[PDB]
Amino acid sequence: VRILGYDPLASPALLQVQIPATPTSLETAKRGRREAIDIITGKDDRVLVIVGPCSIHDLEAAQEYALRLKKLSDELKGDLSIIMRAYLEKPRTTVGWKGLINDPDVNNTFNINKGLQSARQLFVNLTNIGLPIGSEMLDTISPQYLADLVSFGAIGARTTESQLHRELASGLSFPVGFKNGTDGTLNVAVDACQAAAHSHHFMGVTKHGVAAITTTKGNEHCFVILRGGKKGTNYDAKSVAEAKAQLPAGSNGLMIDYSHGNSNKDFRNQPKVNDVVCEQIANGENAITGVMIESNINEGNQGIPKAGLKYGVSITDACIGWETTEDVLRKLAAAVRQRREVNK
Amino acid sequence: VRILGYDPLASPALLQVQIPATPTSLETAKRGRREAIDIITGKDDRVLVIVGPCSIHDLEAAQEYALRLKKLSDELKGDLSIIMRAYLEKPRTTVGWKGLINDPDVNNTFNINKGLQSARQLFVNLTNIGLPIGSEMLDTISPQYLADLVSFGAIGARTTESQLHRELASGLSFPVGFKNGTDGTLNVAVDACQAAAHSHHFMGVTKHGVAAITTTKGNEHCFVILRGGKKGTNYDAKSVAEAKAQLPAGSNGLMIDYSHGNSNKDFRNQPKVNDVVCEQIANGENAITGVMIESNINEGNQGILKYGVSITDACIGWETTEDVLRKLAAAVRQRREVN
Ligand SMILES: O=P(O)(O)OC[C@@H](O)CO
Ligand SMILES: O=P(O)(O)OC[C@@H](O)CO
Ligand SMILES: [Co+2]
Ligand SMILES: [Co+2]
Repeated sequence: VRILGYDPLASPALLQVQIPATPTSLETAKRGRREAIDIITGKDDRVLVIVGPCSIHDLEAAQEYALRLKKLSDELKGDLSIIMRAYLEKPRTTVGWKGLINDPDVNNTFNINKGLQSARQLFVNLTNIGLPIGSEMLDTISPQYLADLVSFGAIGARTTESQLHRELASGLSFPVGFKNGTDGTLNVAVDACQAAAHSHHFMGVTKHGVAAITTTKGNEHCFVILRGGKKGTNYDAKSVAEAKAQLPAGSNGLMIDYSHGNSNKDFRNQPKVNDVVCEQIANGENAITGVMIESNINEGNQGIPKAGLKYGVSITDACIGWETTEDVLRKLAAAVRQRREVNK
Repeated sequence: VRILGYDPLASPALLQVQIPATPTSLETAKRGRREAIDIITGKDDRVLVIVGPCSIHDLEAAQEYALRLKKLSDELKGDLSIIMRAYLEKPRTTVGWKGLINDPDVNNTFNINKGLQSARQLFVNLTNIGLPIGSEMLDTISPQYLADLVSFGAIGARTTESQLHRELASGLSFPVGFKNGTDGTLNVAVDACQAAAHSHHFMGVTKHGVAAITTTKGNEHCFVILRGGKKGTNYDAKSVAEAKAQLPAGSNGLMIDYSHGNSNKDFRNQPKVNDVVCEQIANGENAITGVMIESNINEGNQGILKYGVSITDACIGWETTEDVLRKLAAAVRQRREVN
């Protein structure tokens, strides 16, 4: 009585034939995974940076952003391994635009087949210039359409406790970051990393678009992302110490989100978080192996009236602009270099 | 590289033909929905009770429990509308047995086809004696297999914030209770009820076992369940007053879980919670429309087997359950007098 209807959906395999990855896309996605693994598992003393828009709504603006980020990445590659945020799926507090896949026209038409086409085309476009990408793995079905192109997955604060998302992460072929809970505590993310490291058996959709029983291997490349919350921000040295004390043997390095709960309702705080994180890194904190930054061409955000949208400005959370981003990243690279001196 | 394999899965439509609902089963499911709706929406002054095991691992023990509960339901039907907890899916803190569907043999062999068969057979067995059932809607695919038999769905504390579960709830044909978060606060459950009331568009598995785009209508029959948590228990008058203050216009009545966070790691506290809830109801609290109780044939729990004892959270036993529900029925009668 509460299903209005079902509409046909192209299978993952069909979409993959229709929008093939280039060899460059595939190598880029592989390289991103390898570099991320090496950092979170302590093989490499560079910092892993997941940086880019809160959400993608415009392929052309995403491409411009990507070209700037790739240029900066080439310059800072001795110190930072950069993966672009290319987030397709947005968890809402209640309701709102859910992202490019769910409603690519941003006008409540919900053309999900077009959204999947736009998402896969975007992912090919970005990786094809040699820039690895990451996204929040919110939907448990959409990864089948896109995972060959992805180097990093986030499980959001609102889904870190969800057994379905822990199951999902246990079968993804790339590193996964679990955000702490929206209440600001990290136990649920530590628990999620534990759970996702195990094999799981569950029903899921295959590349052929049919439901089957999935058996996963477990994902040893899960790590905690500190993103603040109701209890307060958690990017500081005492919070980091508290996090380290909770991590089991075998744990990977920590990532600090400069945005969301750690920015206290304000994009202008992201450079302030960067300063505190840089201080810790430069003074020899080796457990901070990653950061996350919400960054766009231009700063701030805007409401949704698509033809009436301002260019290069977020339609979800407010972001720092490009110029601020470059400053933040250069400062972070300097801190990485200083950490090496302390470690020598 | 992290998918070891895929194994074939019977479709929902196939399972529904293989294990058909009886006419009694379908009428029972429909009745349970109607009665739950009337209570949570304030049409009926009875209290809705979701009562039964933490989890089902044993179909025979579940049937014996059900026959007892059905007899008690008949006794107390002027005051209580009873739906049995027939929970098939268990959200774990980290890892552990996930329930009857995931691993019916309880031996890490994960025969999900057998689990779905056992689950649907169980659900037909229970509803066929005239006892409506409810379950936690953890898996987003399994409801296709079972929803025709279900009168109530819970979204657990660990998934109330999940947009996938809000989407699911928005398309379920029965009332849905969203537990408060594990931190003990209600905001996320209020938000979830708002979200689930809207129409959603999302990818989902159909009765034919294939993925398609689903459009839902929205579910106006979602309500909050108070189940305690880190910030403390939330079954007392202050907690209920605070809850009522955050409920928007158009909200449904509250349900109080006696167990989980509200029992403070101890099944023996469920009757104590009952006393505090009864006091409120009896003195005129009309916003409490539901309770949830973890109950089995025998009390306690056991590690992973003794008949009628839970292999997950500890439950009150049958005799205690009779006492608790008779006292609750008395409180409902007393509230009628106040009103
Ligand atoms: O739904 P909102 O507006 O609270 O936004 C949630 C975002 O921060 C994450 O998608
Ligand atoms: O995983 P556990 O042992 O903490 O048990 C969780 C239960 O209370 C809910 O399934
Ligand atoms: Co954001
Ligand atoms: Co329980």
